[PDB]
Amino acid sequence: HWGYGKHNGPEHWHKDFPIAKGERQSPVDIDTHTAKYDPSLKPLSVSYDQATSLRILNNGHAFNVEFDDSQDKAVLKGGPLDGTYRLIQFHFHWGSLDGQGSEHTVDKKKYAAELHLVHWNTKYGDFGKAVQQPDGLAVLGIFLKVGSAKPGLQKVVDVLDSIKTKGKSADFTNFDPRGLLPESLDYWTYPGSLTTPPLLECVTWIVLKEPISVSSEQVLKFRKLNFNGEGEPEELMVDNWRPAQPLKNRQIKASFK
Ligand SMILES: Clc1ccc(Cc2nnn[n-]2)cc1
Ligand SMILES: [Zn+2]
Repeated sequence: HWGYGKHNGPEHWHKDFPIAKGERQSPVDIDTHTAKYDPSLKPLSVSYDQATSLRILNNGHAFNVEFDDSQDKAVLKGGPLDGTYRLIQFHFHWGSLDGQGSEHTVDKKKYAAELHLVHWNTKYGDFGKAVQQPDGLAVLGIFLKVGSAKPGLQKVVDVLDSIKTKGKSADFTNFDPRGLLPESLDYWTYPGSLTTPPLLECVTWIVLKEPISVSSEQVLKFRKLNFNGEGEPEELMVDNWRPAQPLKNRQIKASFK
């Protein structure tokens, strides 16, 4: 029964999930002046040409677009990563207003939303196994700022009223996640965690420097979703973001000078 409210939100999660106060928790503030350019970071390889999207689901915390990860169809490699990481799903975190929503912050700036493209290390064979490993997942985080519409997000936006409430899903085949990327693949990387329970410390975070622009109308539609299931009182799905957590003994590395 965790969520994002006063009574079940992030400040409460440590009671059920004491790793909440662990040593490699996410998200973090990315201090752009303290992150170090790491000349040894291989270039990042996002190969999504063959991606097979399937379904879009409101799970009561976010909306998830799910992909067929039974084969190496959409993968992430290179940059900080060893081996191959297979795309399983993406989702967003967003705010009730344009000035908040992202999980990661950049010199304390909050963006309106944050996209997470979630990949698991194929050497651990399934996702469940991967989340039990320090290098189990690689999450590609991309900030959303409000400006001009993002055309490759609109198929997402346009379908949301079919999954208004928790537990609703719809067919979402033939969606190409490459349309959600910015131009540049410059990134920050650091070792961290899931930003939701169970908060496992199993993520290599890769956060793109260049945000994508989305329109106000686009993000507005995210905010019309519901945390609640159908035929319950309406709690709008907003502010599903965890605030920034202590960096502790970690370094954020930059791929760019
Ligand atoms: Cl499959 C999956 C993985 C992580 C999350 C939530 C999250 N953890 N870190 N960023 N988002 C939701 C679904
Ligand atoms: Zn997320």
